[PDB]
Amino acid sequence: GKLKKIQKKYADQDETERLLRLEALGTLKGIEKQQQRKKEEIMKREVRE
Amino acid sequence: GRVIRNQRKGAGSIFTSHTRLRQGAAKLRTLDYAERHGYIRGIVKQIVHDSGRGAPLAKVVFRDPYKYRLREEIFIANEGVHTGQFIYAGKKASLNVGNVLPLGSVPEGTIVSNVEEKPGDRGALARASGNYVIIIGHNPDENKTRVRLPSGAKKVISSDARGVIGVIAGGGRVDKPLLKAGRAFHKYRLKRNSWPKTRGVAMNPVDHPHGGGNHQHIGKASTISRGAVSGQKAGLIAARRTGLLR
Amino acid sequence: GKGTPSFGKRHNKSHTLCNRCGRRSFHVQKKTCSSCGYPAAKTRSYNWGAKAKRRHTTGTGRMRYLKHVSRRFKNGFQTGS
RNA sequence: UUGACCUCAAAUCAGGUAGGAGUACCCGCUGAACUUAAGCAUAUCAAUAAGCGGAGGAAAAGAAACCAACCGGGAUUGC
RNA sequence: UGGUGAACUAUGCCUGAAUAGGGUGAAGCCAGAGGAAACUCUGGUGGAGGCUCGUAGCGGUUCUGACGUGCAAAUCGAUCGUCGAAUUUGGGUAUAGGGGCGAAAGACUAAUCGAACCAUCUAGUAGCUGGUUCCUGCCGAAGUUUCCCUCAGGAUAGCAG
RNA sequence: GAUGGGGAAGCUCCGUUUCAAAGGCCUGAUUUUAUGCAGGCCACCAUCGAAAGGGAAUCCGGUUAAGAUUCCGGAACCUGG
RNA sequence: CUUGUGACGGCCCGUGAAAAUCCACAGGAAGGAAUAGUUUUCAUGCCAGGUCGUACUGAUAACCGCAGCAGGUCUCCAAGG
RNA sequence: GUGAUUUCUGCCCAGUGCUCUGAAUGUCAAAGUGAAGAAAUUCAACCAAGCGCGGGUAAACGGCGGGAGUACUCUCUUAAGGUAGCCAAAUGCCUCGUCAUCUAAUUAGUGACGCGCAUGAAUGGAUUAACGAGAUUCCCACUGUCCCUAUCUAC
RNA sequence: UUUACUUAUUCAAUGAAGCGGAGCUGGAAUUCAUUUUCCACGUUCUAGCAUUCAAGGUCCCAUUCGGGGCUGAUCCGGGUU
RNA sequence: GUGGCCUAUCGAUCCUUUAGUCCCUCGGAAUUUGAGGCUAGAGGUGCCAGAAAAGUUACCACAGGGAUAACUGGCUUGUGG
Ligand SMILES: [Mg+2]
Ligand SMILES: [Mg+2]
Ligand SMILES: [Zn+2]
Repeated sequence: GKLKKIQKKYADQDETERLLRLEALGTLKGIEKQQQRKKEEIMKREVRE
Repeated sequence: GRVIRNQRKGAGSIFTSHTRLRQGAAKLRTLDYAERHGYIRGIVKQIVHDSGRGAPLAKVVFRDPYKYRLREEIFIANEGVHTGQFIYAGKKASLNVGNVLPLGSVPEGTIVSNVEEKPGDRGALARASGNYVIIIGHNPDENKTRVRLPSGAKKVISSDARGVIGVIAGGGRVDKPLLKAGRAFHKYRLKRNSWPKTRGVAMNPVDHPHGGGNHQHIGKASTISRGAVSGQKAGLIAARRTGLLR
Repeated sequence: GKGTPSFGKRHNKSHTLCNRCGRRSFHVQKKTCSSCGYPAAKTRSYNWGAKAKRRHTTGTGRMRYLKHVSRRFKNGFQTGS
């Protein structure tokens, strides 16, 4: 479902535009937060040890 | 409830555009044989004012290559075009302001206007006063050109589409304050019936979603879904964000 | 002043005489008669307007040809003298 | 070049035919709600009223892709 | 359910028409003066403005005046707002009823609008109000039990013929 | 607002130059002659819509109970042939 | 004073109809004279101009407001102090 | 949506909306697939969008609290605790708030004050020349509004 | 899931005019034998002008008043693009 | 001894489901699934003899009511005097 949408509206786009758009939307921040959580899980195990 | 005003606008009873004093559709010359194998020379006879349009128009006269007669096209005047100027339209036309070169034959950084979307619709992009299209890049294999539009968008259109070199005349118009409801009246009097505008929050609830209440307030959120139906789409339709950014 | 002063502004007919019925029911701007239907081919009649059908039906006029059809039938549509 | 065939046209071509009215009864389409349910939504009113198309002195149906389960009947219609 | 209305009025379009006399005195320009220069000052000219006083016109603030079985189903008198434009208006034309049009009052849409008018369905339904037409004779009550979206009504038992 | 078309069970709806084989114009030629055949030209593409818009051309004098730039007398103008 | 007009000036993010109709120019098709023509955008001369409306009021009595209603209803002309 | 100019528009994305090109089995229709059955059928797996999970967004709807110490600090709670301004204001119940002024006397007016029932920032906040048949207070002039009535004209 | 193909279907333009392939003629081109290719393939100081199946060349006709064919203006496929 | 020492401690039709009879029917004749019946329970209506159910109206409407409020009058006089 995601693929169809990307092809439909974002085919005529450049990476610089994509990054700018994603930041304005705030989608990028969310991805970062998920990654941070994953690091946190590893960190917790280390602290316990 | 009643049928709301923007719902009523689509019937086109009193909401049609006032087109009595307009001088014709401002289109490019049709892409017959001369414009795609060579060029053709016409003459600017007069630059005139178009009712309901911020930009002036140019009346360019060409000769019909197949019959002894004269053709008169209405171009949108570029800033710098004068009366008596020779206008060159075609594939082999030289790169000067007012010429009607196709987009495949202009280099990087060229500023054009009255750009066709597909080759042959005789002008679609950058037609209002002061607007222009910049050529951002070429692609010879799978022959396309990237262009920057007046909205800041980047389109990838065919390299056989045509465009008039330069910017549309009459720019800087909206920098002057209107100062007067009479001036806004005379502005929209030759466009269409859209002014004055009553705030839907100042209506009765039969007339608008925003109407009613013992205080003038909207009630629910003013951001409206794209999947909403007619009579509901009153407000900010499909807003990704709201508010004044700093 | 929606009453007596507004009744003084009335001097432009909305309806004029119709060609099929002579009724003064022919709308000038719609170009249609509101009683019979002209310019339409069929004649305007409705089953809720049964009294209007009685007003405009067959037999309310001269029957310039239909008066003699029963008599010609009774004689058997004879010819000669 | 000439002559066919097929398909498609044009004629104030020769001769015809359709429309509209009436509409009680008839053959179809479309199609409500008031009402009743002591409220009301399925239901009912009603496969009705209004609207539309089409006939005749009648129309329609009609000589079984029927009814039956009996010792079987035998087109349709009506009481 | 099916029809009829924009002759009033709301709005857009097309084509026409109408609007004394004053007050203020905007740009532009001319002359003189000053200054070292930037430029400033003085006197004229000019005649701008959804400017202003005020007729015709358009409207309708107050007297809560007159009238209030009126001249009139909205008028009369004085006092008023505005008066070169977002002005006023004729004719043509477009939009039709859960629809129109609205500088937005639920306003206007033919004295009808918080859903016009006409005809039909329709003799719509009403536990609710009113009425219900001659005489005499004989007998003669109940407002209580139980159940009910029952509490202005019914059923059932009782009382009566 | 017809037509060509396309919707709609249908009353009818859309559209007005559209996915149409959409017509008429002058010279003449022929002088069995009628108007075909010699030709050649042209592609708008129904029609309705203003008694205030556009628009060929008339004035004076007199005259009636009641008509007049309309009648009478005089003097003009335009269009078609 | 009313009205017509000319040359200008100011204003606009307003720059303020269309068609019928008429004329001219470019072009050089074709037709053309010498005992004769060619021209009717010069002058004079001839004939015809069909159909419908045409009176009156236009408002404190001819229109609309149940009426001979102090209401409403578009416009032209405009003497002296 | 707000409503000239000037000057500003604070904090909050937890809720309700709106919006993502994120990540992907939780919810999970019809068709299709598999198994059982003699078949009707039953049972599972798979399973689009949207929900659900994760972000953004307040000139989107809106919201802007308590307990201690000495305006300031600490603590609890919460998404964040009313910022700049303004006020008995057309918004203040108590209330005819308190002080000053205006008057002989003022529930009226104005200027201040602010624990403000229940002020507050495009729900726009504050200010503001000119304008107003808008609402309110005071002063001069003026008068039959009144003390306190009288007279005249027309109909 | 990606990706061809075009004739169904869809969009657009034009009074369905210059589509595609091949060939000339020039330029670059390096040819490793003879041409592999690729670009072109009548118009740019100037508010004039560009039309009569086109002049010329050539071949017929029956010369005369002229008329016709080819070329000028390269072939092939009828897919309007 | 046919529940609780006695006086309270609870629920129709339709539908679903369970137990029993393994009985009756599926109507052209049979077998087997499936379905429908008979007898006795359960799933529940607390508004408890048992509708499936949010507001607002200062724009409001209709049928009624002095069976019924918001004055005065009347009875009473707690309270007030
Ligand atoms: Mg408007
Ligand atoms: Mg509201
Ligand atoms: Zn008629």
